[PDB]
Amino acid sequence: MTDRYSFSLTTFSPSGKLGQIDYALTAVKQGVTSLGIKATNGVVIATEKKSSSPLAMSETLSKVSLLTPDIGAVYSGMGPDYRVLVDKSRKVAHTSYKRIYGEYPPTKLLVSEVAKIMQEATQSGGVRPFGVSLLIAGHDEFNGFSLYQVDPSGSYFPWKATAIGKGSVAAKTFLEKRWNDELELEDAIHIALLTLKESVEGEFNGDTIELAIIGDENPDLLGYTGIPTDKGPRFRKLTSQEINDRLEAL
Amino acid sequence: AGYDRHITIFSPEGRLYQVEYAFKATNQTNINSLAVRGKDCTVVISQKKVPDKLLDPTTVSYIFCISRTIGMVVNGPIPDARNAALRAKAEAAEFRYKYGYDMPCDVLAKRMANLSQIYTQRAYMRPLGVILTFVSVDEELGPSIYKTDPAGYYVGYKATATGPKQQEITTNLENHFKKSKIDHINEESWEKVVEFAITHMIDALGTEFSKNDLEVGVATKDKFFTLSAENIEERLVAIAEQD
Amino acid sequence: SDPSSINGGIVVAMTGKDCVAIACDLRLGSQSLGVSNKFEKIFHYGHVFLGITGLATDVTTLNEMFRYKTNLYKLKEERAIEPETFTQLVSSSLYERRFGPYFVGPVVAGINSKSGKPFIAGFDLIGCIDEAKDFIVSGTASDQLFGMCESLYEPNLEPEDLFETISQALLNAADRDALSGWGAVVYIIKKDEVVKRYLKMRQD
Amino acid sequence: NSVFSPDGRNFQVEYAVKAVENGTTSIGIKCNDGVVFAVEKLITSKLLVPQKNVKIQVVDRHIGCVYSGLIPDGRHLVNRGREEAASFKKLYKTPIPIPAFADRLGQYVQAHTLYNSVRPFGVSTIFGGVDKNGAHLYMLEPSGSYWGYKGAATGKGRQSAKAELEKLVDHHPEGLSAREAVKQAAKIIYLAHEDNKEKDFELEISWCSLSETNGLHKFVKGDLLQEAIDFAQKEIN
Amino acid sequence: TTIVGVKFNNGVVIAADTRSTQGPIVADKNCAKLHRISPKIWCAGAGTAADTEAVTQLIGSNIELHSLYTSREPRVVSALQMLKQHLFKYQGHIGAYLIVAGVDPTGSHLFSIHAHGSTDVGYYLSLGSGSLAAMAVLESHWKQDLTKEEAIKLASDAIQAGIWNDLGSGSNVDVCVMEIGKDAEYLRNYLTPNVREEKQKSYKFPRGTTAVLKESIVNICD
Amino acid sequence: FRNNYDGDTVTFSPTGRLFQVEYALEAIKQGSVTVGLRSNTHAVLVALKRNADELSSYQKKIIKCDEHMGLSLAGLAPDARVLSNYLRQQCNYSSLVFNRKLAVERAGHLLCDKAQKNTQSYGGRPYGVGLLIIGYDKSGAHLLEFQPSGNVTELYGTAIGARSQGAKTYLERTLDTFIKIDGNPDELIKAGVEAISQSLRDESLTVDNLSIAIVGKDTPFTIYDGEAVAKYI
Amino acid sequence: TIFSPEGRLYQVEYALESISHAGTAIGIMASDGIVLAAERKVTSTLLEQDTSTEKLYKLNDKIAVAVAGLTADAEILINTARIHAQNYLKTYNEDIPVEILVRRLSDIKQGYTQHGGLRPFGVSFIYAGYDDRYGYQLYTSNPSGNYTGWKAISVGANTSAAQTLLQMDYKDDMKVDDAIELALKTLSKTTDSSALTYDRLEFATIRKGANDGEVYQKIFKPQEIKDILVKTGIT
Amino acid sequence: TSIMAVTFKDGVILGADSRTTTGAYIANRVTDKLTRVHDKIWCCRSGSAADTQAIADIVQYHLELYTSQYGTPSTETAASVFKELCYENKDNLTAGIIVAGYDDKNKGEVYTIPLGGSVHKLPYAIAGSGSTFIYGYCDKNFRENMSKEETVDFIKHSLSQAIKWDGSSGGVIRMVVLTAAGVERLIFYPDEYEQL
Amino acid sequence: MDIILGIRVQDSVILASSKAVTRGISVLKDSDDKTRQLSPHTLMSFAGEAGDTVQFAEYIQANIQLYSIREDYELSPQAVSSFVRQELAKSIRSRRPYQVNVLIGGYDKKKNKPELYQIDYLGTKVELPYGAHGYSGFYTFSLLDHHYRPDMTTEEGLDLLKLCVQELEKRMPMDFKGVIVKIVDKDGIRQVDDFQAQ
Ligand SMILES: [Mg+2]
Ligand SMILES: [Mg+2]
Ligand SMILES: [Mg+2]
Ligand SMILES: [Mg+2]
Ligand SMILES: [Mg+2]
Ligand SMILES: [Mg+2]
Repeated sequence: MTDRYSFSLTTFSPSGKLGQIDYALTAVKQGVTSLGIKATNGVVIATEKKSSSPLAMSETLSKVSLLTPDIGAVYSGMGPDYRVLVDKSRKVAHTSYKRIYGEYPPTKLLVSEVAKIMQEATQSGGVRPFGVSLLIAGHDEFNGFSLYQVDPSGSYFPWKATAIGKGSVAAKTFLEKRWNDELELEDAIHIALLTLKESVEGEFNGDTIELAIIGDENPDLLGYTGIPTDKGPRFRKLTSQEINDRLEAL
Repeated sequence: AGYDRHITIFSPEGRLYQVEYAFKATNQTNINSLAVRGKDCTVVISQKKVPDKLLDPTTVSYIFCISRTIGMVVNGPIPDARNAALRAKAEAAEFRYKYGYDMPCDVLAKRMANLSQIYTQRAYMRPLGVILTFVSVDEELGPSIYKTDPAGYYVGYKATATGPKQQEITTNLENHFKKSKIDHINEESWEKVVEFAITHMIDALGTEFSKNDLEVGVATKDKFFTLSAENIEERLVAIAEQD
Repeated sequence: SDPSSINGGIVVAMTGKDCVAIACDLRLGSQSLGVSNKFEKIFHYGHVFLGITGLATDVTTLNEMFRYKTNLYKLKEERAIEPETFTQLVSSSLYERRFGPYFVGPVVAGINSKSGKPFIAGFDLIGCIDEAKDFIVSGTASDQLFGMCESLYEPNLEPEDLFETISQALLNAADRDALSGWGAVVYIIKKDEVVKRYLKMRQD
Repeated sequence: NSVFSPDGRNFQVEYAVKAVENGTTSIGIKCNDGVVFAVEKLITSKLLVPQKNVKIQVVDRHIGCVYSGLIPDGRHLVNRGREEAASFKKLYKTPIPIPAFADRLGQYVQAHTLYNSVRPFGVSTIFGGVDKNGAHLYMLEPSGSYWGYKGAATGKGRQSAKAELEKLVDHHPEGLSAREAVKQAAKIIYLAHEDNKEKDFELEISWCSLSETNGLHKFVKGDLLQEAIDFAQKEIN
Repeated sequence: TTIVGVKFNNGVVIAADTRSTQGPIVADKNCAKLHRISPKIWCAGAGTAADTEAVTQLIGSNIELHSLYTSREPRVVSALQMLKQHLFKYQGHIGAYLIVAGVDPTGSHLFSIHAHGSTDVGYYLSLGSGSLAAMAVLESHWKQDLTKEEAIKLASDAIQAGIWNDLGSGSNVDVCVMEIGKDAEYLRNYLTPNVREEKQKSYKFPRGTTAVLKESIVNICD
Repeated sequence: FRNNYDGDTVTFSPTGRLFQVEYALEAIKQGSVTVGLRSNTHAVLVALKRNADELSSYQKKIIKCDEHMGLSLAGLAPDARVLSNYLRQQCNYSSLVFNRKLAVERAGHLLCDKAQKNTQSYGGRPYGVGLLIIGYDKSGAHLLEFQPSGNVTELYGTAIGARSQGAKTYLERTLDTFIKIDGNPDELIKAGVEAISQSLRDESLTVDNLSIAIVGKDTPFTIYDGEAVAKYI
Repeated sequence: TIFSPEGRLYQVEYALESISHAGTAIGIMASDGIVLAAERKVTSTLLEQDTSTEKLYKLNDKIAVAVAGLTADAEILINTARIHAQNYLKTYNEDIPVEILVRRLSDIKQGYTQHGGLRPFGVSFIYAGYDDRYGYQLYTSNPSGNYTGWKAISVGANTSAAQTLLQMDYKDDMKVDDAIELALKTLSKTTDSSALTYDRLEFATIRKGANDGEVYQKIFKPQEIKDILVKTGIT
Repeated sequence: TSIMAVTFKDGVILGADSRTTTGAYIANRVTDKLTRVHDKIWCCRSGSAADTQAIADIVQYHLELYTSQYGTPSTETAASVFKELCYENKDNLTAGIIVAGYDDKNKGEVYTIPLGGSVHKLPYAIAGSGSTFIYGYCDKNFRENMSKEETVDFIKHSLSQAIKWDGSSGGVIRMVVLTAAGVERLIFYPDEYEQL
Repeated sequence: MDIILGIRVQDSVILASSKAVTRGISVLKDSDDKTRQLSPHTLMSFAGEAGDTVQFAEYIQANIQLYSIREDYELSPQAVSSFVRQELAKSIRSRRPYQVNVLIGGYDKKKNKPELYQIDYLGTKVELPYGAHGYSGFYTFSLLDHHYRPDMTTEEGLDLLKLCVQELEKRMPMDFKGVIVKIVDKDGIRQVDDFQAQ
């Protein structure tokens, strides 16, 4: 019954640091590596399924999530914080946008909405910041393909490619070397797989890796036909097998 | 005593000590439990210890019937356990009322994990020092085990175990599932899946159980139920012949 | 009496070949008494045009609301709202007042700047979208407007001809309505340019 | 309160237990068709009116409650129990079953160990009564923990009471009548008084028996009270 | 309005006419009355037009969120429960009357919902001002275990009954077929039996016909 | 043990103690002495009033709650006002709704429960006042002792305040005599005034010192101050 | 929110301390326009320049801000400021006078300074706007909620240095093209980097609208900055 | 609507016709008016279909929760929940409900909750518009401790008269049998019961 | 009922407002000034339901005076009128609406033009060369349709107003006790004290 911490738990220290934001970022550093790469005709987000037991069924835990038919997210940091953020983002896409303009939000605006939910955990009474960094990959008619990073402070940045979590510094380097503005989606997936191999201890296969794209519309995944102006979702999670096919030609 | 050890704010290392401490509380009852999946059932076994002889043995349980279909075993102190039981029951009834169908095991798990995540983030709530193991035969997924912890984490299991001697049982089961190569126990009757579970607990813990040393919950298509001492005594006799 | 009959007025929109047209009369009355010869009922937000008939206090209020909302839309999205999107915004804005509605009959006209497709729509006072491709009518002479348009209309008219057809539909529907008329204005809308013409009509 | 120690304990609850331990000793005994409650009342002075500082409380008509620790906290818990029992009867028509009632108290007490703005209750409560399917005895700790009991004791004299209670369960494995358990309750309270002998005491007994009270909570008074006192006095020597 | 819903052996079909009216006047000669709650759960409405369209989109959006939250395909009984609970809360003031039909992991379903929040189940249903004409056709030809082809015929026939005999309905027939195995198929303007005959004359005006008082170019940009 | 454990009413000490409540109890001992005792027919309150100065008035210690009930205070006086107000209301509610005079015992239970909520709320404080409550109800004469902890006990007699231990030993001694002073108000008052004497390192108790209250069988609760107490000195 | 024995607001001073580490932003007000220039915080080749705005934000058609501090905090305030301007437009059918919008924001900041026990917003603003009462205006606001008017001003890192350089070369009859030149020069001299390249800059002007009588906000595209970086002679 | 519940030797049987009308139009000729609120607690609804469905849905919720916390609810408990809703909301509900249930202790039980929100425990109960025509028949033909087949006959004949006279009632006759044996659905057709 | 006229000439706006206050069968007062000055160069006349009439005017007057002092600036007639419309537009859907009709006469300094705004209780706004509320319009509008010119002087406009008041004294069933006439121009607001027999 009732909160006794009606004050900010994130305050400025004598040097201007916002301690709790700083610490949350450290929580992200300890988290499993995730990354995104933008091609000319797509975006790819990838991460490692670091399983907690070989008795757990890793398919029942998804680190890659659909936010809207054309938008997906991956994270580094605290899973539970991610899960609830995804719920809140899915909902805010409807209540703040779709229920108003009858269409899904463009990527920057949805990203902006998530950032607001995270900024608020940084200022409101009686709460800690979210211990996560998200990468949000999406498409919209008027902005084309985009990729965004969102930090515990609520700050976001558009990226051509980036990596967050454990081996982020090495991977960011590995990406600066490999990336150009003429990349097709298949090339970007190939680079994603390579970048992730440096970060991964054990087995590196379609069961231990999670990979999704923002490609073209899959009218097959729509669920109905007869409306020609509805072409289907651009978000698509690659299957275990689809991942393995691309490691044999690696 | 710094704040970062009293409430759920980040430590400089990026840890939440109250969460970590809540995980320790889970073992304070000194009870081990395990869950397996059959072909068309799911079985939970938990040790039953009644130290005081003034206690009514019938009222000492860590297995709860959440809904007609979902069952829950808790590793943790009873007061927190019953708190989680009540809520899960309430949440399960509300799902059915609003959405017209029975709350799935994994969904209740997700929901309870979400509630736990909140205590992780809001200062005025303490986490619950419990680990919740949810079982059923889902109408869409078949036999199911889903487990939530004070961190708000949950995942699905082929089989699982919880408590102080958790690891002994885990490695035992891990070893079995390497041989069978499948992700369940190939058996028709739940009666034989309960036996397997009891057997592999005996071997992993190196202990013999009487009918009063155990607690069994069984979920089949459209019912979850707990066995009486006598249903268990029958099981103990069945293993004794051959083994 | 009837809130939609207090002030009077009409709005019609049509589509032609690579164009749209939107027209309104200029009357503002108070029952029998004509008050203003200069009450325009068509507005725009970027390249999206919105006419409104009904109670005039609601016509004004809604213009100010949609200016407000399209202004904020443009700052966030960094582009101007498109016809199809605006229609959806008008709709939900109206339904939000379901049990206390604006007493209006909005009409949306425009060309989608990406697809070049001409677009018109209509609504009832609680935001139900009328999605005709040919013409949309609204106001205290809507019965007369339906009749005119249903006869005069034909698809793919060139801007200069669509202007004649829409002007004729409006002028003659207005002249059979005691609450409509007193001047008229017509917009001809092309992807590149928009022309506005004040019509000469009976002042009675 | 809402603070876990590094080894997963709750020091505030543990301290609340010390307040219980500090209190008067109270007991409950389950018989084959009812339950018996008894409590020790320390006579601070001759100025206290005999029989007139009633510690045992009734909830609804069929439930008795006794407690050791901070008496005011016990009253707070019984008030709540009564609201919780009235609410149940209002919706479901039937009077609240004992396990149902136990959990209602249980969740309420546990709630007072979740938030930094509150302290745990400084009592352990022994309670029970007769419902649709038998007699039930419970004991509820400051942590919200509770289980069913054959016999239960709390407070200063809890150890000797438990020893006597353990002995009864061993000599009478097939039951034990309400009329007998009332006597035995007088005895156990008298034995447990050994610890608080520096001051005089007064004995309070109450019972809820299917055959003896018609499944309703009743105070033991008059000839039945005196006869039990006698038994206790005669078996102490 | 005429809306029907017909069950067959492997699924469910819904159909509707394409006329909206403002009293005696026809506003849209070819609107779509068939709405989507989710990919395989569709909906038809009579009553307050804005109300059926809204309650459909609200429950549509919430169902989407529910599906994502639960990692399951949406079920017809969920759309049903949410719609009925919402309509009830508003004591009938949301004038939505619906036939909701679809397929989910548990089979195929056909339900009616009335504005006050009561629901019913059935093998064949109709709503709208063309309700009774269509029910007369359905009661004349429905049999247990229709094939897909038979079911479309029967539904399509029922809408025609309303198109021809009920003034509140007209124009074209829309159909949506929902089979248990497959994607839902939305057959827009399945039948078009009401083509306007060519007019006797052309009414295109000689340019300059209209008197213009003044003229100016309107500015779009900034 | 005493260090970090007396910050609020919401913290237990490692001994099981609530220090704020024990500190509120210490405000009573600081307060001026007052005595209560009863026979079968009457109940009496006697209070030594204290003046803060020689030019000041002696502050009142007796508050009337209903025609059949009243209390004397020792401790924080404003708290007594809060608690007697509530008690007046509970009496009032009982009359208006049930047409019943509130039993003195229930008045005890009601004060106990109110005091308790302030021993468990954060940002509140315990009451810092002790009360002696007398009444005549449907079961005769009653006297209660109220402690800010919530503990309310029914006694034949008692005293609370500074040096109160003197009067309490006296009453414990005089028990068998005063309990039988039935149908004689003036003798019972005499037995109470003589009881408050055992609690005086002070002096003679004057006609301003002194405050007496009585209730019984055919006597509504009345307060005697000044002139009207002269005949008891 | 509390006071120090000195009569200072701890949390405000620490918020201002936070700001001094943020990239410098510069506003210069000329007779025929206003310049806003700001330095992005040391980035990466992989940062998408084209679709990024971390320091320069549009408030309405006639008013803009340059940000220094927590971006996420700024976005909160910008969004409310955007609303306040639209409320004013709805009420009066006139675009909000620049000062009224500045005061409003400044008051919301002052609020967190005085009650509610929430951390202040770690944000400093330079406002650039035009209205038909005061013409071109330049304002500053910080976490305290104080605001002041300026002819040239800087926020973020090295304001001490930047302010002295502006004081030296600023003269009241400057044209916008001369103010553009000053702003870039000043940044280059106060940078903590090898060179001031286009990929590390955000640039905007508020001019007298090419040829009209209207006011135009030009937010410089990445390429346009690279052009104006050569023209002025820094390449 | 014609609805009834009858207690017999082995338990209790609920019966109802299948017709729902709006005015003189039959909106549904095959309605199922026998509503389950628990394994062996059922009810027949009369009045506003919206109101009674919403009520039945809430009671079913309350009893599901009840069963998770405290076991199986008595029929009396079910009736109490219905009465609670019906009474406390009488100014906004037109709902007449007949509750019927079975357990091993209390055997077969019937409760009727008419418009006001009062509760009445009865050997048998009739309600709905069609019931008024069978008050005579039922009072003259009902006996206690009837056999199953006798009870099915008593309902069949009763509702056939109710259907015969009340235009609101009609269609098929549905029944639910509630005994220790379990739950049994019965359906009877016009071609049969009309010939009685 | 109450007479509220406004005419906009070339260099000023003129307001004329009836002097009578009538309750039932009695004329309680015959010198009532149905006007509030909003700022130095903006005047508002009002008519409608008994209490709300003055209450609304004084509320608007307070708000505009607050704005003036806060900004040390005078709002344009257009902005003031927009504010007023919004307050009435809000009021129309409130618990108990203001039943007040108003004319706003103002002289805009930035533009150097007079401006006349007619606003009814619904929050219907329109800028007019001449306007009226209530029945008075049914007489005066046709007269001003004929006799009005855009270039008229302040004096010419007063003659035209006098012609309107004569018509109303001739044809109106109720005795409104003449008008108080006020002029709003570049020098502010002044009242013509002689009109009753001028
Ligand atoms: Mg917490
Ligand atoms: Mg806490
Ligand atoms: Mg119309
Ligand atoms: Mg006309
Ligand atoms: Mg104990
Ligand atoms: Mg019939």
